[PDB]
Amino acid sequence: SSFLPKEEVESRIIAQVKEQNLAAGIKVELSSRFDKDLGLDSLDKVELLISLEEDFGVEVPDAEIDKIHTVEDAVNFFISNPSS
Amino acid sequence: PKLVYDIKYFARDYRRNNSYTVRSVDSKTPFDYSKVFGSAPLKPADVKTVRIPEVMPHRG
Amino acid sequence: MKPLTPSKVSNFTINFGPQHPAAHGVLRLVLEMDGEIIKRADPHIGLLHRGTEKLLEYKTYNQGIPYFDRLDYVSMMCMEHSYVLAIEQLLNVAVPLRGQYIRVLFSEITRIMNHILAITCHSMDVGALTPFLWAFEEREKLFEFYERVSGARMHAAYFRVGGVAQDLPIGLLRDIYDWSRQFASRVDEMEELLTGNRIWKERTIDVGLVTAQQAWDWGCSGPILRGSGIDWDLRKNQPYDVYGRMDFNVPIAGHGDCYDRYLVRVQEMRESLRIIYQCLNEMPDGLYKTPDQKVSPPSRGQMKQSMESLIHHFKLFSEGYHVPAGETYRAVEAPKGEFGVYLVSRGGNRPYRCKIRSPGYAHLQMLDMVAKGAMLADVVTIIGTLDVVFGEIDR
Amino acid sequence: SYCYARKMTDKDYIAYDNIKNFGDNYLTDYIIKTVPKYVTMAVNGPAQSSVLYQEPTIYTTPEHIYALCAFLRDHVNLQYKTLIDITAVDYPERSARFEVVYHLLSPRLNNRIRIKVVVDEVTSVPSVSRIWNAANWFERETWDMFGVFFSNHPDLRRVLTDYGFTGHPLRKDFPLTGYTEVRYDYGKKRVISEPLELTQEFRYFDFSSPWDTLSR
Amino acid sequence: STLKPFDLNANNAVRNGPGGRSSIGGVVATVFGANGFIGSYVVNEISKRGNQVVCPYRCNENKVQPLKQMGDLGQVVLLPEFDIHDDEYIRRAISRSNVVINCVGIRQETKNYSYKDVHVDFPTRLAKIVAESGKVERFIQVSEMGADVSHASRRLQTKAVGDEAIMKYIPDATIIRPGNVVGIEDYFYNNLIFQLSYTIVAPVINNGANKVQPTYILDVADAVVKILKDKKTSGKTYYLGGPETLTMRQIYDHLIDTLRLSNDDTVNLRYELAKMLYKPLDTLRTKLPEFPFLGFMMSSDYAEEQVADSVAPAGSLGYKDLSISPAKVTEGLAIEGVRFIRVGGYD
Amino acid sequence: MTSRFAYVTCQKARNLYLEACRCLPFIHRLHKLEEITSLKEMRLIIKDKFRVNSPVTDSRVTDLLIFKGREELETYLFMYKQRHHAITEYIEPYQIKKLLIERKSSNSAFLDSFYEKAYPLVHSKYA
Amino acid sequence: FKAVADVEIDFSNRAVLKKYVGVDHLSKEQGTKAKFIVSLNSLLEAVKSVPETAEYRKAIEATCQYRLKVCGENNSDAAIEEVLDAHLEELIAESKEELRILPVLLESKPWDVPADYSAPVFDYVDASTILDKK
Amino acid sequence: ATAPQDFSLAMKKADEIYSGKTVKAGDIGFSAGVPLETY
Ligand SMILES: NC(=O)C1=CN([C@@H]2O[C@H](COP(=O)(O)OP(=O)(O)OC[C@H]3O[C@@H](n4cnc5c(N)ncnc54)[C@H](OP(=O)(O)O)[C@@H]3O)[C@@H](O)[C@H]2O)C=CC1
Ligand SMILES: CCCCCCCCCCCC(=O)SCCNC(=O)CCNC(=O)[C@H](O)C(C)(C)COP(=O)(O)O
Repeated sequence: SSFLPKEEVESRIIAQVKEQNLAAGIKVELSSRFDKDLGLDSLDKVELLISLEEDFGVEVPDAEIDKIHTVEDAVNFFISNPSS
Repeated sequence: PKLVYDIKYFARDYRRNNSYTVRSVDSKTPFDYSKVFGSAPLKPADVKTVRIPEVMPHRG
Repeated sequence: MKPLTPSKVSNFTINFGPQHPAAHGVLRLVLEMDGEIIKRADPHIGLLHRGTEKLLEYKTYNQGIPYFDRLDYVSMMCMEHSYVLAIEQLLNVAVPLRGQYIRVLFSEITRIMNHILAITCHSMDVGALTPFLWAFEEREKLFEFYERVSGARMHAAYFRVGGVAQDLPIGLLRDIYDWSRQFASRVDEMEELLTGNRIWKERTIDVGLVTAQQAWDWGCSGPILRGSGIDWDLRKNQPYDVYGRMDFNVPIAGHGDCYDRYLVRVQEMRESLRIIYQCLNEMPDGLYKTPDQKVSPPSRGQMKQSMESLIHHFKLFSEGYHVPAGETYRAVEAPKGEFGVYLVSRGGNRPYRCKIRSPGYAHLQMLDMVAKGAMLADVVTIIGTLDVVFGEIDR
Repeated sequence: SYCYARKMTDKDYIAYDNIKNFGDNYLTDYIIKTVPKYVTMAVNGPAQSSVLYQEPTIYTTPEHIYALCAFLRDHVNLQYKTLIDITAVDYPERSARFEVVYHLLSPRLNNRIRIKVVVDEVTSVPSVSRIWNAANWFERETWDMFGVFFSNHPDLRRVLTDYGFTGHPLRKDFPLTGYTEVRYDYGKKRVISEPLELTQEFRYFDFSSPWDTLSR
Repeated sequence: STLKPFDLNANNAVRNGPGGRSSIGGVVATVFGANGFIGSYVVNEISKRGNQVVCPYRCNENKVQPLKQMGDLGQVVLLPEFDIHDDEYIRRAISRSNVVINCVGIRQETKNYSYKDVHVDFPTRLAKIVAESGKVERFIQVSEMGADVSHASRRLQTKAVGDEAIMKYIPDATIIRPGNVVGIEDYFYNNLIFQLSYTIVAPVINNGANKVQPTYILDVADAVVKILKDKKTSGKTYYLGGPETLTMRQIYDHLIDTLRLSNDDTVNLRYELAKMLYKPLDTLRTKLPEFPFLGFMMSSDYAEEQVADSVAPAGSLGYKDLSISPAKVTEGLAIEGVRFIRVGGYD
Repeated sequence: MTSRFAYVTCQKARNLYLEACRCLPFIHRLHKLEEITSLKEMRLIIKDKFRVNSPVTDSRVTDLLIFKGREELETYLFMYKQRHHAITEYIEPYQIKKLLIERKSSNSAFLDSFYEKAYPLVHSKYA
Repeated sequence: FKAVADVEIDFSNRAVLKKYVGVDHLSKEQGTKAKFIVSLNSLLEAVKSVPETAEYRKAIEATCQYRLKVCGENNSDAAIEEVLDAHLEELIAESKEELRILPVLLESKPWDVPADYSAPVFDYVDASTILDKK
Repeated sequence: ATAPQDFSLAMKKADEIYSGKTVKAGDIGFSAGVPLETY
């Protein structure tokens, strides 16, 4: 179901994740909860999702925002969606 | 003017002589509809009117 | 299996800014229009909000009268009248008959100037400029009466708690009576030029239609009520001065359109002339302000000759009178509608809360309902009939 | 109901005797007995209509305000077709600071009634716009000046204060001069807002007398 | 952030208030050339903080109208009749002043005043008058970056001679040397725009090789404030260049880009030709009054100063010593004025 | 119509922030702010505006704060406020803060305020 | 009142009056006596939903009975207008306006109160009454 | 000390009938909308 290469989208999303003040230093990879591993706040999570909105020209449902929790979940969501 | 040589404000003091009484009203006692509609006219002849007050109160 | 029917969309969210041929003051009006027809009108006010209500709370009762003069620069006397009536009700002060007559007289005079300005500025907004200049000479004649009684042509501050500031100068009643002998002819001259004019008829008929139910629902008062068929006048239904003695007839129209309200305003001018004539003939002699010197200042010779009068003068011009704790709402039939003051007193020398009820606030709220389906040109006429003053709307 | 002009001549009367009596002395008792749940207390005092008469003031709670207003407008005997104004008064000494005041007119009864709902900063008052269309702007003004939220209002926005104003000016804790001031800057060719500075400070003159008794 | 005092003697006594318009700052300033482009912003900065500014001006009520709004009541003093040759008036102007800023300069010559008068004679006489007083504590002179004694252009040479005279008479004076100043009322971008749009051809001296360091007006005004807030700055010359160094060709290209001109209207008017076309026209200027038709650009002095690199010397004082980060003049608010004209979505 | 096979708001502020972020491009285009500021740059300011009100925990006060913030957004969205308002109140201070260079003061916080003014509670202008 | 129309019309016709003052806006129906009787009887039928021993219901019953009486002795429709101080059209609209709020009153049921309900009433005594005499 | 027996009677009675809902300390200050440095 991967519309575009898994390596490219993961590299791009982690590149945008690095841009946030924290969420860096020793652990920027997969299996990292936004609020339980990276110290991100909920508003910071929403802003990062909007930055991915700018990067990948595709919208995210708000209920999906309630569902997304991890770096894996965001890349899976963006690869799944055909507009990508 | 009868106030030149006869000065007594307490007799003519209306500002500080107002008071408020207290009552308690209950739903158990029925309202008197006889007062409201017994005095109401039933025909044009029985109509009574309240005239407009010509002047507001003045001391004179 | 029956086809559905789609509809159309409205755009052109214009901004109609402060515009000189309109009701005086600054109006910012955002209008959403489907083509040339208005679908929503949202008046933006607060451009002349000077914080009047809160300033009153920091001043004594006598120090706050000029606020009411400046709330409505067109009709000063009627605006200060409600404030002084409310303070009188809380103070339980009785006004002498001469002062009551003077208040009624000057209220009718300011009513006439208000109606002159309303009608002629409305005609100017339509585009006729001759009645406007023909009217300023009359309005000057009336401003000279103001400058005679108070020394200020506009912000007299003549009405005071318990009576009037000074007595009528000698010779004033003759001049007012002469102005009255010629006023009817001047009004007839204006009425011929306006009434019966085909362009004026076409511009004003069936514009701004209001029904009696709509007027009561939106809280309108005065000419708006009387142009729709409502026989309601505060001067008659709820008299507040020697207005009860006065003999005059309510003008009534039924359509509710702009033309009906113009006719009502002209007839109101005539009725005010009749009331002025009655006041002139029946003007009593005696005190013009209340005899009580614990609420009104003593006369200057009296303060300069008596110790008690000097004490009262000092304590009235420094501290002011203390108004007993209570609340009251007193309304007057202002030329623009019903103007009321909700005064809350806690027993001090300053008002705790002085809410001002604007007659034009409800009319501007009614603007959207009235100005539905109209054109860009109709907005000026609709605003003219409401006759809104934005210093009066924005306290 | 609606005071449609009926009598062409000799309508000199202020109103009929019975209509005056029912509203001069039976009005408060009639309201309390007819709709007891809505009313908590009633005050008869100096008249709004005139100096000589007396009109009721009813205190009700925020939950019952909509039903009380609907009853007042459409009851056959009491037809308060008009909402004169809506107002709030700030009483910082009380836990429930704000008293939202409703002023009504009955053209048929030639009478005025005053309705008060006592709330605090957090609680909200249901909007009565469906009962009287005039309420919309009055409730918007009350929200702007005092900060009282009105529930189910069609669009609750500030009216009088400047754009971007966050404080509520008529609250007794708000400074008379405010917190900010407006000036044009030459460097930045814009009109800007700055913290307040006063060339001459407001002079409060304390005139209260120890011997006065009217102050409550 | 903590407000820093104006380092003037006995300021601590007089100063009081938050530092705003209605506050009291212990600075009384005589800004010569107040109605000018540079002077108006300096007056705004000094008066904004509650200080009193004396503005001597040659009679022109409409030109000095913006200065009236700058300060509170009695803070901006406008003296009606200013003459550079009148000593008594200069003494009266600086009577109460403890800081004097000189922004008086002429871009072009006329019959009444030459470069040698305004840029040399006035600084020396004013320097003597300030020196004899003693009350004046700070002196600031504004000059160009390219001003040098060994300069072909007469304007930039006379300016350097006047600066040396000022340094001789007042040793503790500070010589502010900004680059081409960008602003709404500037003579840099406005003249370039007028050249590109209402002129038949835009002559560019050589190919635009000459390098320049333009700076924003707010940056120079803040640098003046930082000079006055530090006494250690006295006796030093500050080269207030911009953050980025650009050749004239880059600036012309970027103006063409921002304005979305159809194509390039600039032409190559190489040197040794402007030196022949404008050489008689300088003598024409010296015998005729000020005329809007021809000025500044159409002079040999402008060509001579546009064949050299007006850049800050490597070892030099600048914005970093004053702890100011200059804003870029090709982006942001600085470029809004030219941006409003056309951006290709506009008209 | 049935078979056994047939059948087998703590974050209100987050929603308000999502509304603001989604409406940001519209106010950028409406207020001609493309060149002056970027979408990311405003998204950064909006978070601080939200964070100033963090201490509150009561639901009703939170509701009032959210309603007021929605009003603040609606002013810009409906063109009640103007371009210069957006420049003055959000974009300019953020750009000033980025452009600010300051010397790390060796004096503690008390010493600096003591040198500055007698009453620290009074504000300072043009610091 | 005074008509503001220069045209001369007869106001004793009792229909030209209604056309002039705009009663037709309130209701397009003529508003005869029988319509008033029907409206009052329909209000009486409607108020049956309110419990029998409810003060509101007693009030509506008393008012409807009073107006049915006033209809009784007065055979002229204008006489009813004079006694009730209203046009027949607005008298008819009155009962419908009463009908609109019955649903809102049946949702909250204001008449339900405990048998110890007590509403304190404060009354104002004027100083003019005591000072002049007692 | 006895009683005012005036409008203050209804004032006190309105006081005792009504009450305010409890909120955490300082929460209302945020609702006020004034500068936070005021507190
Ligand atoms: N591009 C720039 O703006 C730069 C400017 N500078 C230097 O700063 C100084 C001024 O900058 P700018 O303000 O742009 O120049 P302006 O010409 O804009 O300001 C000149 C001021 O000097 C006054 N002035 C000129 N000649 C006389 C005179 N003979 N007698 C009295 N007053 C006089 C003018 O008054 P009036 O209006 O009556 O003539 C005007 O107020 C100049 O020396 C300039 O070289 C430094 C770097 C770059
Ligand atoms: C140009 C246009 C700009 C528009 C500007 C608009 C600015 C609006 C400012 C309004 C601020 C508010 O609403 S403040 C909303 C009420 N404040 C609260 O604190 C309630 C609960 N707070 C929290 O949970 C955390 O502090 C939090 C960090 C919010 C985590 O958000 P989440 O609840 O998801 O977890």
